[PDB]
Amino acid sequence: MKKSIKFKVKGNCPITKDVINEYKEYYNKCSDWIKNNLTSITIGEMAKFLQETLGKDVAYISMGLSDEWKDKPLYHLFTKKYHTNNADNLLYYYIKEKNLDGYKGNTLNIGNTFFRQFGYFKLVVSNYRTKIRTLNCEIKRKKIDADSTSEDIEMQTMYEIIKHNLNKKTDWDEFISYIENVENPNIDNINRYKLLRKCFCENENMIKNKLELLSIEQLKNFGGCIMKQHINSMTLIIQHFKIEEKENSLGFILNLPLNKKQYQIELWGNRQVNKGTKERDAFLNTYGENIVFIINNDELYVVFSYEYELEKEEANFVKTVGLDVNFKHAFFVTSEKDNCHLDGYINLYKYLLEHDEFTNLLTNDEKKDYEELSKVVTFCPFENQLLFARYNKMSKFCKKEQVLSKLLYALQKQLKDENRTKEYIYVSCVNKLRAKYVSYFILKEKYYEKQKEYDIEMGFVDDSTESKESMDKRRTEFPFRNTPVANELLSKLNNVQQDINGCLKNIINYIYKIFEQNGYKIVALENLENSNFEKKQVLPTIKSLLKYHKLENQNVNDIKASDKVKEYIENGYYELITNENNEIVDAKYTEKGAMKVKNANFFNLMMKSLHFASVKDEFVLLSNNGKTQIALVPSEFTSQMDSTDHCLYMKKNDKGKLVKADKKEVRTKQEKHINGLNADFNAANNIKYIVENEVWREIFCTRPKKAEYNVPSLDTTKKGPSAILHMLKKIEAIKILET
RNA sequence: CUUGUUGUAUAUAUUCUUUUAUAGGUAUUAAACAACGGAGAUGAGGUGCGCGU
DNA sequence: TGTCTATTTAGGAGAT
DNA sequence: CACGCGCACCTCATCTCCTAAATAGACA
Ligand SMILES: [Mg+2]
Ligand SMILES: [Mg+2]
Repeated sequence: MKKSIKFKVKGNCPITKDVINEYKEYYNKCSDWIKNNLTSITIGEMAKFLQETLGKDVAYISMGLSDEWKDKPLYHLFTKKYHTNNADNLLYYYIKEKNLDGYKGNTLNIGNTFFRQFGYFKLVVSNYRTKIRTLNCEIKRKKIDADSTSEDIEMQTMYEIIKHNLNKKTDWDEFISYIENVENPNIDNINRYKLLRKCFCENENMIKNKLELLSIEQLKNFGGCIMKQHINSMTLIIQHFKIEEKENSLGFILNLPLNKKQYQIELWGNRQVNKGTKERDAFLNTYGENIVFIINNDELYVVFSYEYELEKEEANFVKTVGLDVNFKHAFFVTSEKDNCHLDGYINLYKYLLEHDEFTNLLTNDEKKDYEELSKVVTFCPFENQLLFARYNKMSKFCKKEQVLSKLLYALQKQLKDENRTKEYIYVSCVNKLRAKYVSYFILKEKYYEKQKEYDIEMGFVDDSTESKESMDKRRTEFPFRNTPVANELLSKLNNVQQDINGCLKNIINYIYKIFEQNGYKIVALENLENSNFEKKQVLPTIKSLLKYHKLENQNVNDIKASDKVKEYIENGYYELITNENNEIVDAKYTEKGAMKVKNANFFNLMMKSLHFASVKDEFVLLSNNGKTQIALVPSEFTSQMDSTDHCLYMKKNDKGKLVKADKKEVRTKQEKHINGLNADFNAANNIKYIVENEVWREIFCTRPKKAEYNVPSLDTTKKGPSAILHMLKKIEAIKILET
């Protein structure tokens, strides 16, 4: 495993934005040449031209004249079946002798080998590899249906070849024992694979021809790889350069050779590589060859690489804790009843209910659902409904929000004056996360409004919707992005999100070390993605309230009998400009409707703002150097399932086939689970059982493999959700919801 | 070189910002806890805005 | 006439 | 379900790459 360390240069360095810019321009010229000649030239022409121009017996010319590559397009040099260095050398020398990139030197007279050959050309080739190695016709990895449509069979044969990187029948023979010597082989699938082999034998040449045609037709007009105009980074791979420590200092020195002589760049020190540690030696002994020069905030940074010894522990399963992430009442609800035993732990829902100011404002049924959380180990009391009372002045939670904030900010000073640093940081970041999300909402809504205003004022007039050039030219020439107004908002938003990310990382570090210090050897999360987040419904927009919905200039007494629009007219969300006699003209958002839309956007924006899906990544990153490891479980299963009987609720479909139900149906009103427990406490106790029970563990997760970097100890299985269901019925852990 | 990046001060001043207002900008003051594999490219998705349907 | 720096070339992926 | 064409923003996924020896050229 290789890690990177970034240093900051001290003083003046010859590397500036001019050198980086010419590096980027060279990259773009070489990439343009490759893009133009990607499907036009043969490797044979290149190899022959170098053979007849220079004259040598090297291997990178022989490999281009070997009847395996002569009558092949240049894009085959970027595949994985071609030697990764012969292709580099052949392409480099064909480009160099013809001087196609337009190389005229570089500003600092950096060695051409370190700047052109293993500089921008190496990046060009590496980038074109990823494109062409990931260039394939996306076909479903499904069952071939045995003797299905001949078109289906032929596509199945060809796709599975590149799916498993096959070449010929020699690849099929290794596949035979692969499914014959496996537990529970799918005999029906094995017959399909037998048919796949049978049809492969007769029409193998047809497969090659179709594969060759499709790949070229997928690069008919690619446009090439382009280095963006904001990159501000150059990469040089130098074999012989020296990094030394500064004398009686914590800094370093980088003696790279500029213009046939060795320069000296002085670097600041890193606590990451602090003196006398076991990682400063790992750095100074095993550092790599690539040097990255990057400019961030008009300051130059140098990035190195070194070999690191991974030491991630193995799973233990002696102690386990679940953890559900749901952006409803508390962010992190875990699966341990709070009994005042976790050392260093602070419970904020127990703290808040001990003060009469907060409890008095709560109704009878709110105290009953706050006491539920005050007994469960929970983190980050992010109250979305209370938080929106900072943006909405005429709200009903405006008084609860102030008391909640006052108590939390008082705890923040109490913890600081008692010198409890970890808890103080946790609470301080909780407060700041709550404060920063409203700022992000404010700025994003202002960006939306200032885009609307700009586009209404400009009044871009374009023809019928057919194409890009067919549309107005002013759009590309004067886009909202390049307007100075929007350019500043996008920096304000970047800074706000930058604070949000750090506060979230601090909270997650608090949780991880809390569970590590006490003795827990696994933290179980679920593989959450953006689909789980239940978006609130935004009111239909005015521009499409009457145009799409066919309610444009329609009778006031009866516009239509659509029930949803009926509901929206029941309240005063919408205003309608009536005509002379019972029609519509225009609609304007009323105050209640506008604030309802804002409330719908405020809850929705936090799926992307607060990294709902990527919370698991922080725990996985912390697990690399920590004692406690992390297990991931399949999503869309734990929340609904009952943690008392350990079974899945389901509803009988019209056909009578059992259908797994949805979270909303298995949840009572008041957002409580029909089991009687909290909705998040229930899911946490489910995530735990899928890791505590050996029988369940093999169903949902994947087998323990050797430790890696940023890889969970237990990962979600690749088996399909339906396949999970059938195993979940083998163990009979299944129930019928209401029949 | 009591050293890099980010986070953590409801800290002191403000003729500042409603386009960060329990926060930030501009200058001072306090340290101590944490985490830290980077660069580039390609692709997918969501969201906003205009034009029309 | 050593001595440092820059250039050329590396062949033919397999087991999992 | 909004639909299509563009101007953008962000978040997320996946891939390449992080070498080493021999040799020629540039110096005093
Ligand atoms: Mg900040
Ligand atoms: Mg700092």
